[PDB]
Amino acid sequence: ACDYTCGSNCYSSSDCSTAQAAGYKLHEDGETVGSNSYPHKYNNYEGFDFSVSSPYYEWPILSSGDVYSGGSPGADRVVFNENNQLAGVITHTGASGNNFVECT
Ligand SMILES: Nc1nc2c(ncn2[C@@H]2O[C@H](CO)[C@@H](O)[C@H]2OP(=O)(O)O)c(=O)[nH]1
Ligand SMILES: [Ca+2]
Ligand SMILES: [Ca+2]
Repeated sequence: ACDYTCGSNCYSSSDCSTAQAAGYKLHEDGETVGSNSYPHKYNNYEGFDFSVSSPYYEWPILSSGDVYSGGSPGADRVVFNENNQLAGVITHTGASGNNFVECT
C-alpha cells in the first residue's frame, strides 16, 4: 500500500524522507538546483492546514524513486519547514493550472 498517493504516483514514507533530506541539505547550504531554483519558499497560497509551523519550502519528489538533481521537477512536491519536519506532500496533478492539491 501507498503512504501517499499523488495522482497515479505511489510513495512510501522512505521516499519522502529521502527526498526531504536532499532538499533540506541544499537549503542549509544555501544552494538551489534546476531552472525553477529548488528548494524554495512555499507560500501556501492554497491554504492547506499544515500542523507544523512555517516557513515552508517545496522540493520535488520523483515517481522514479530518484532524487531530484535539476531536470524536470514533475508534478509532486514534499513540503518541509525550518526544523526539518514534513509539512505535507502535494501535487499539481488533478489541480487547475499552477495550483496544488494534497496527495491522499
Ligand atoms: N501554487 C503555489 N505556487 C507557489 C506557492 N508558493 C510559491 N509558489 C510559486 O509561485 C508561482 C505560481 O504558482 C510559481 O513560481 C510557484 O513555484 P513552483 O512552480 O516552483 O511550485 C504556493 O503556495 N502555491
Ligand atoms: Ca518508492
Ligand atoms: Ca533508480
